[PDB]
Amino acid sequence: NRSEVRGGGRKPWRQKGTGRARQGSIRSPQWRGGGVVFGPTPRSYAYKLPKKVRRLAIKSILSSKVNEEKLVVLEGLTFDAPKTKEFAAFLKNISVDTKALIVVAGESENVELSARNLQGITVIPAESISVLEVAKHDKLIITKAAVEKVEEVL
Amino acid sequence: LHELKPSEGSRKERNRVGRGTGSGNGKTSGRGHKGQKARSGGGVRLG
Amino acid sequence: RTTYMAKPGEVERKWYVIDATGVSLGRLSSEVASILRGKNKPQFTPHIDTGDFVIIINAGKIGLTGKKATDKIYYRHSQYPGGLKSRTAGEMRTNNPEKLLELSIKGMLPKNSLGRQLFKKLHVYGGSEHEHAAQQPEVYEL
Amino acid sequence: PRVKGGTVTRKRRKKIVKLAKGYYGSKHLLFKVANQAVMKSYQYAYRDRRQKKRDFRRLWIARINAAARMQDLSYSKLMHGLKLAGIDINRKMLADLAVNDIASFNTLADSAKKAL
Amino acid sequence: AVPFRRTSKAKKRKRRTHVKLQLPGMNECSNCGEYRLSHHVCPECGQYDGKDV
Amino acid sequence: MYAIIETGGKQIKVEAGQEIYVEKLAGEVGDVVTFDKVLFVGGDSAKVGVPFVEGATVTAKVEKQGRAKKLTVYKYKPKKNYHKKQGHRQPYTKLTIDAIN
Amino acid sequence: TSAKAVAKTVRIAPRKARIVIDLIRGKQVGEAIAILKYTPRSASPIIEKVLKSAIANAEHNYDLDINNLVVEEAFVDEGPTLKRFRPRAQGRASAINKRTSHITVVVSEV
RNA sequence: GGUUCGUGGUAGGAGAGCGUUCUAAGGGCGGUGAAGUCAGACCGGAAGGACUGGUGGAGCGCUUAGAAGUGAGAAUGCC
RNA sequence: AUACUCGGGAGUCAGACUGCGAGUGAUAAGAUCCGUAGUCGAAAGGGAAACAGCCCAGACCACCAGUUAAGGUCCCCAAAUA
RNA sequence: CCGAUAGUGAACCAGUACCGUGAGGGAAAGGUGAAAAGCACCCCGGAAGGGGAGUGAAACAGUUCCUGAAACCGUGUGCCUACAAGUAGUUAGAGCCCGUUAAUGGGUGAUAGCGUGCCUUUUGUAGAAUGAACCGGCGAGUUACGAUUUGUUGCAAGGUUAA
Ligand SMILES: [Mg+2]
Ligand SMILES: [Mg+2]
Ligand SMILES: [Mg+2]
Ligand SMILES: [Mg+2]
Ligand SMILES: [Mg+2]
Ligand SMILES: [Mg+2]
Ligand SMILES: [Mg+2]
Ligand SMILES: [Mg+2]
Ligand SMILES: [Mg+2]
Ligand SMILES: [Mg+2]
Ligand SMILES: [Mg+2]
Ligand SMILES: [Mg+2]
Ligand SMILES: [Mg+2]
Ligand SMILES: [Mg+2]
Ligand SMILES: [Mg+2]
Ligand SMILES: [Mg+2]
Ligand SMILES: [Mg+2]
Ligand SMILES: [Mg+2]
Ligand SMILES: [Mg+2]
Ligand SMILES: [Mg+2]
Ligand SMILES: [Mg+2]
Ligand SMILES: [Mg+2]
Ligand SMILES: [Mg+2]
Ligand SMILES: [Mg+2]
Ligand SMILES: [Mg+2]
Ligand SMILES: [Mg+2]
Ligand SMILES: [Mg+2]
Ligand SMILES: [Mg+2]
Ligand SMILES: [Mg+2]
Ligand SMILES: [Mg+2]
Ligand SMILES: [Mg+2]
Ligand SMILES: [Mg+2]
Ligand SMILES: [Mg+2]
Ligand SMILES: [Mg+2]
Ligand SMILES: [Mg+2]
Ligand SMILES: [Zn+2]
Repeated sequence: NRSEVRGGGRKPWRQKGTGRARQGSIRSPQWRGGGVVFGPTPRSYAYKLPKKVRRLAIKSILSSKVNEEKLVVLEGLTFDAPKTKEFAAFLKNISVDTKALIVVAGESENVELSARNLQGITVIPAESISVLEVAKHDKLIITKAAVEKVEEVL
Repeated sequence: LHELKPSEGSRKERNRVGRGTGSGNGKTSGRGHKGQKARSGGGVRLG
Repeated sequence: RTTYMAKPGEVERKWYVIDATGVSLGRLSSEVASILRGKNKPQFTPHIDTGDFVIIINAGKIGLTGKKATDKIYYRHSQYPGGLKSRTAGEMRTNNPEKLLELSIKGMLPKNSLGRQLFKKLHVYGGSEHEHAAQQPEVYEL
Repeated sequence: PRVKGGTVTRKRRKKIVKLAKGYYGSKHLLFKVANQAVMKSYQYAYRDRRQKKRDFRRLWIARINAAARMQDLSYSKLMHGLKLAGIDINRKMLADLAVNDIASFNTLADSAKKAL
Repeated sequence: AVPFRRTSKAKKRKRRTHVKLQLPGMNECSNCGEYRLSHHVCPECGQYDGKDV
Repeated sequence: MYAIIETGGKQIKVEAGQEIYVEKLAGEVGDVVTFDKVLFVGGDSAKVGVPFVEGATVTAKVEKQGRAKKLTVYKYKPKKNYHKKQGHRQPYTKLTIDAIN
Repeated sequence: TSAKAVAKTVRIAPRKARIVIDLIRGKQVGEAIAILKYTPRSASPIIEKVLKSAIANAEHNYDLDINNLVVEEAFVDEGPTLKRFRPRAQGRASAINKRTSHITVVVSEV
């Protein structure tokens, strides 16, 4: 703003007599290199709806996935070693061929690593399931153990 | 996410004054003509 | 749309000869203005000139009612300071009757370029003799 | 995010200058005088769509007057005659007959005289 | 003292109708075979067209 | 032989084979339109209307149902910050006259 | 068929070049060169070199007949202006435009 | 869907919208030519929007939502 | 065919002329100050030559249709040389 | 978040140049091409600058060289213009010239009617009141935290968490 711009201090020329428009600073907003009048200021955009509405939202988005038949409930899902070829083959066996959120409980470190380099695929714990993550992905592949953990919370 | 529809009437477009006479809030921007109340930071204290 | 509009040289313009003898200066003038303008023709078009040519003869015998002969003054200003000259309608009917009728009729014509063309179609003579016999003028009654 | 004033301004002003095509000197070149000229042209055109209707009725009436006086009626008598006769032919149609089919106009002028 | 209104392009161009040069008064010499001003010496030949120098 | 008919609050002079523009009539492009209101019939037997010539009709076929060339209606009041711009396209029916009766 | 020469950014004011170029427009090159030789103006020598360049182009590049050439087109376009200042009375400086010209001459058969 | 009564307007209240930059998500266009730019007699009730051709030479629409440095002819405005 | 009540948002607190009724003034002022009605303000159109405030009358858009208002109809200039 | 008038005063030898006795004030200024392949050679010219030839996808990319709007300056010409009184148009309209996003089309405009810019400020302004030479860019109700009211949604005699 006109206060924060370098210089500006002095009145550029006397108030009366010169035949020029009266001016107060060379950094007044109508001047070429001058201060900005309002414009962006650093601020947070974050806000939370009440807890009950946030729980209803996750319940409703998950119910939508069942209705639309986008939710696939897997018995196990694990990998002996981190292998992306194996995870890609798995997705063809389930017949995904879209974006998909994978939700898993048992530590399964190899599942995160194996899916890391696939572009439409996101693997999350189950504690970490959010409305925006479910909305961002078409299919929702969930392990039985993860379903237990999601129902335990909701 | 490509078909989001916020509840009808929950959101309204804010009014922008001083953006031309067609809007009805051009020029004097709803303040009328002159006096203390037409000025930037103008207006007497509450009571 | 469809309303007829006369074209230049479409409407046959005729030559009329009118005896001024004993007719009020106005009354003669107002009728002649209408003939010049072409108001008597159904082809009348306001922007074209469909009117006739008019010869006025015996303009010296033109009527001036009341005391107009002595009291109706015609003014001219040269545009020089105090350059206002005056003539009585009477003196002008004696010496320059062609001028008297031209002034009278000029005042009753449209005040524009076409109005100035209409004035060119008016021929005024003090006496009974014109020299436009070639144009085969037809007598016109008021 | 910043919105720079790019293109919308030029596009809007150029349309107004194109509407001032044919105007004298600066009036077909410069936005400020072109914009005045275009506003004023639109105002005249609005006024003249009404005046046009008055002007054409005056033309028709003058022509009907000329053709009626050739039948020894004034316009005021003929129109009264046609009203009494019950003839509903409008001034634009009468003026058209008086120029294009004078024989037909004379027939109506007879119907007028009869009603008087 | 000062212009009350700016001068239009048309008016400026009308004023300049008479601001122009005339063609020089010249003609071809016989001895030279090239153009020269009348009543001047022709440099191409190197003297006055008529009177030899 | 020409007739004067009343159409769309106006009078028009029609001959056979003539193409006229009138105010919008009900009619598809095929449809035949009969004008019952005939003020005058011309041509070697001037039949005059008091006001409509009884049993006289003009028949026409609808050639086009269109909208005239775009007009921009713009009003303003100087010094009052009042402007009003409105587009206008007047509907019309382009008929070809078949026969005068 | 035609041959052009241009002198770009010649340090002469366009108005001063144009008042001369207007004499040679439409003339046969022989007469044109004479007119320039006997027009005592600063622009005459400059326009002569452009015209003689155009004639050389017509003879060397396009193999046209020099005795048969006419000045088809001649015009002066504004070049970039040099901005200068003259000191005036009371400390004020007044602008001086040292204007430049692009001088184009086109020659053609007939 | 009809019927009836309405539809001049400054300050000013109310409503519905156009267009600009950015984000998301869907879905597209583009070296067989993107944006910009120039031209035109096209389309919409307005803000405005297309189409075709030239120039240009690599990026850009559209849909639905979201967020704003979001629209200039005037400030003896600044460059 | 509106009133009233309760909420949200205003703008306005320089008025002008005309007619009528008063004061002030000189029974002056396009003066001044009230009352009362209208128009302008914020009202385009027609008339009054031109002419915010007078006479007539209220513009949603289009029409080369019609009927009227004030005011007009010898010519400019539409309509009676009624 | 900005994208070269923005973003730092400063994208570039900037606290430089420049101004000031001094403290101090304080700019402007980005873009050849993928690659220099940066135009051998010929021609006019003292040179500059051109025209060829060549390079290149392109040179109307030619060492400040992507794009290249407007003002402004010119050349050419279809229509008009030397008896006319002009807020420059608009409505009517011949004539002449064209031929489109094919439309009751385009350009020009003899002649006729009507017609006192825009803005601000005013009871009232064409105003002999104010502001603007023109074009371009830039240039003015914002955000934070509270209050209040309307709309929406969740839950409801409960509702809601803050750090
Ligand atoms: Mg400071
Ligand atoms: Mg000054
Ligand atoms: Mg200050
Ligand atoms: Mg700077
Ligand atoms: Mg800045
Ligand atoms: Mg709004
Ligand atoms: Mg308002
Ligand atoms: Mg304004
Ligand atoms: Mg103000
Ligand atoms: Mg006040
Ligand atoms: Mg106030
Ligand atoms: Mg000194
Ligand atoms: Mg309204
Ligand atoms: Mg109304
Ligand atoms: Mg509002
Ligand atoms: Mg962009
Ligand atoms: Mg560009
Ligand atoms: Mg802004
Ligand atoms: Mg400006
Ligand atoms: Mg008073
Ligand atoms: Mg009173
Ligand atoms: Mg007011
Ligand atoms: Mg009024
Ligand atoms: Mg009047
Ligand atoms: Mg006013
Ligand atoms: Mg009427
Ligand atoms: Mg009547
Ligand atoms: Mg009359
Ligand atoms: Mg900078
Ligand atoms: Mg740039
Ligand atoms: Mg350069
Ligand atoms: Mg002439
Ligand atoms: Mg004369
Ligand atoms: Mg000024
Ligand atoms: Mg609130
Ligand atoms: Zn010699």
